Amino acid sequence: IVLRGPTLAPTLDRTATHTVTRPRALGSFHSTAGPAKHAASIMAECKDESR
Amino acid sequence: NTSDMTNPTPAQGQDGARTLPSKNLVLPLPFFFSRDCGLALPTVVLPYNEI
Repeated sequence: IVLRGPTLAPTLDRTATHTVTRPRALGSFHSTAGPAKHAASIMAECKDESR
Repeated sequence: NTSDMTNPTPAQGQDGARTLPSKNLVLPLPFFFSRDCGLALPTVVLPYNEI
């Protein structure tokens, strides 16, 4: 009778189970900030020519 | 590009009545895993995701 290496099929594991899909990592590179500021304009209360 | 597709063919009534042959063509897909043997997708290690 014919003799040969028996064929064994691996089993177990898990394929396409409980898809998560969360690989994103937040963060990027762009400009830092802007150094801008302003004062409260200029007030003027003067009349009568007090020298 | 085998001079069978790029050769102009005149109308049927003209001297050149040759028709363009229909032969299947194959195009390799250049990907990062196909760039080198050392790089390959671990399909067994990534069952959760779909490719």
